[PDB]
Amino acid sequence: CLDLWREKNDRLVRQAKVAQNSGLTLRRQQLAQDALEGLRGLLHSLQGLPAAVPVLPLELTVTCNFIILRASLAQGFTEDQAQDIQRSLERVLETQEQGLRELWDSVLRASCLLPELLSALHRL
Amino acid sequence: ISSQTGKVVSVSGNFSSIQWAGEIENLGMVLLGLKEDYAIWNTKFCVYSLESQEVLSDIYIIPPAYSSVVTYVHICATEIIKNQLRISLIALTRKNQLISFQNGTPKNVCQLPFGDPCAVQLMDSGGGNLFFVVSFISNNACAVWKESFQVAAKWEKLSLVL
Repeated sequence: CLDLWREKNDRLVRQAKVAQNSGLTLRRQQLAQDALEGLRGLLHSLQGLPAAVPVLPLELTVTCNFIILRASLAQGFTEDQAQDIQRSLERVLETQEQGLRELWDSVLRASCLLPELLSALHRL
Repeated sequence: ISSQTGKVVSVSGNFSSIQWAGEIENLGMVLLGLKEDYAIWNTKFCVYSLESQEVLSDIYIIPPAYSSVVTYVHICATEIIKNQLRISLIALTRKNQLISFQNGTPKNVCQLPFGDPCAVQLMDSGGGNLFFVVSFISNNACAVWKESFQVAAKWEKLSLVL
């Protein structure tokens, strides 16, 4: 199953890139928000499982891919993206509450335990 | 206790929850549930042939990953490729999701608006307009498009639904 999700992401990532490189002003946007919603649904699918050490790496990976694509199409950030980050962070901690700053402090100590996801975290 | 028996029988196997039950082709009577990590064939959700018979299947049900969050289940077709078997089955979660499965292959997930969904029926309503109709404990109900796991209506207060 992790296979499939990984697979769907990767697929959607390439879809995204192809729209970027190629295309018409319309068809670009078509495939873009297509892949956006794809990432949503994959987001929601994993957002539906408890914590899952093996899934985390992808989870965080995924949401990044979203925010990036989301915000880039929007051509501007919003705070929905901060909440997405808040959520994923809270999940990370639930594996091992208050505000973003203590979360991060507790987060980077839980990562200094060296679970192998740091590639995403510095990305976050 | 059945009609045709009239007697108080005990279920031999030692279960937690009984999400789904009912008669299927070739089997006569069946229960879903469990006894007491991402492998599709592992599943943790035992079928049970009724009348203290064999488990009958521990093969291609929902992953044990979902076993911690699902509360209710509703089957929509049952195939038999060999001694094995293949179910397209809907579940739903404590986390306000409605899911599609095919051989314990999760596809086409929807996100429920309301909190704590309770049960689901199917509405046909003709040519290409097919719906799962989902109840909640909160006296509210959904009807989600099939095809596209995609909410169609979200009524509220709903003493009852038929």
